[PDB]
Amino acid sequence: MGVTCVSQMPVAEGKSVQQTVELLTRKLEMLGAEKQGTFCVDCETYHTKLMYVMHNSEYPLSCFALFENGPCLIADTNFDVLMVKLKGFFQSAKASKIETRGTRYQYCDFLVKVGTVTMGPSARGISVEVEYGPCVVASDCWSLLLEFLQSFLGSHTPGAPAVFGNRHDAVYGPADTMVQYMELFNKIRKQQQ
Amino acid sequence: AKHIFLRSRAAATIDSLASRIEDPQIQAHWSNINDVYESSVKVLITSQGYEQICK
Amino acid sequence: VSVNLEAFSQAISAIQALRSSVSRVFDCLKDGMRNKETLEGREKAFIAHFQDNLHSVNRDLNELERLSNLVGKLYSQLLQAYKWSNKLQYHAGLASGLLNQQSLKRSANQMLVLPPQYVDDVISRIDRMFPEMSIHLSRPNGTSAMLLVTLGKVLKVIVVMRSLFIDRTIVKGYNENVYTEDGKLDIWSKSNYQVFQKVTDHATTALLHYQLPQMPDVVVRSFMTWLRSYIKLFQAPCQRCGKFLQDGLPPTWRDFRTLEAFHDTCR
Ligand SMILES: [Zn+2]
Repeated sequence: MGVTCVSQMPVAEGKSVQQTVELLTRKLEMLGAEKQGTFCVDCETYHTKLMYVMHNSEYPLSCFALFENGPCLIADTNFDVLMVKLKGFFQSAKASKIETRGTRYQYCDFLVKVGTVTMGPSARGISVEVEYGPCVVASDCWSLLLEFLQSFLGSHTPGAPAVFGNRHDAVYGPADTMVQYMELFNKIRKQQQ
Repeated sequence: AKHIFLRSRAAATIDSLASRIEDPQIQAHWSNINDVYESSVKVLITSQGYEQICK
Repeated sequence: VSVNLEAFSQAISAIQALRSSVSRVFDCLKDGMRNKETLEGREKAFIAHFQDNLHSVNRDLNELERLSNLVGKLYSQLLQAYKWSNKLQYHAGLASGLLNQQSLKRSANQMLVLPPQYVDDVISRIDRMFPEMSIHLSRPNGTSAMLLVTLGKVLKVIVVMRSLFIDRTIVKGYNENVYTEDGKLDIWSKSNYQVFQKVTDHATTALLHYQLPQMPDVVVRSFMTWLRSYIKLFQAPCQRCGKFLQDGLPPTWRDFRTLEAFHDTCR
């Protein structure tokens, strides 16, 4: 929907995973941003062809079903009912609970989803996500998001997202941000630790 | 009821303005098309002789 | 082509300036001396002017070749009746004058009906260019025309007229139902966005700014020309404060007669 930037920043030699998260939240409170609640993105893989059957708490009705690289079905509940019936064409492939859990913040129609990355129970990362509401068209407001990133991150300021290479002049889609989230999951699942 | 009463109260204020103050001139005009809750009205307090300059 | 025919002007002036300047170099050194009281005010000025005129010749020579680099490259009786029509175009500009729009109006106090097809002919004149925007004229309620305008992939605007004059204008984004559930155009609502509600006030101030007592066509044309600058929104930083966000707000306010994005604090 709105243009989103997704990245990781590590512990960065300060205490623990959540210490830098609390530093970012107290920086945002110095700016003075109000909250809108929490958020969590959960993933789960399937295979016979890797099926990413995956969910987000921002849109719980949106059940994302992706290939490894093909089309994405942002489908409803009855698709999840149909998905159970195969069980031989597409095996369960359990133990894929790579999730991002955190809170959302608002500052004058600006939204931030900030939290930590866990492999189920054990947290081994920090997810950083910035976004803006009325960003309809993509690749036209990246100066705004870059300014917002350098405003309060300081170190570990990211840039040039992977879906920005998917250049098109239409409306930015939630699939782009979602793609960014699964690329984030691919970035974090390699190190484990 | 609150919309009607608030329009009546605004009318009372502008009638107090008209009766109390006739010095420059008073003009009140209303939109011919209106909503159930919100309205849009035009209030003009402009001098007696040279209104076409002070725009 | 005229780019070379006007770039040749600097060189054809520069060579004659070279001739004049070398003539000055000759005769000023040939003039002898003008002491003007003290000698130190002359003999120290001797080397000053001798450097001055020689360096003027040198800089004229030097700026000759940068102009030379950029440049590139019945018999005569009926030719006379050709260019007079072309100078009649200048004759059209002879009686123009710079007085233009500005007048010396006093108070207008002493001591109508037009068809909607005329409004359609008005709206057909300016919709023919700017293909990135669209106009959809409709009158589902009376003879008054309210119009749907889409702006590329950015904005959806409802523009209500009445009595051939301006009634109202409300702007929203690109991913909202500007119609109602019945399908008619929405009349009374809100844009549900802080920036959009903030700039609707600027639109209301702008419609009361363009004031023509007889000629509302140029009023609405200047209005839509002003609106055309708003397809650059969220893409151009502010002209005085550098950054986009002033208290989180990008520059939006285009000044009257000088269209550039500002804020209320940024004026
Ligand atoms: Zn500014």
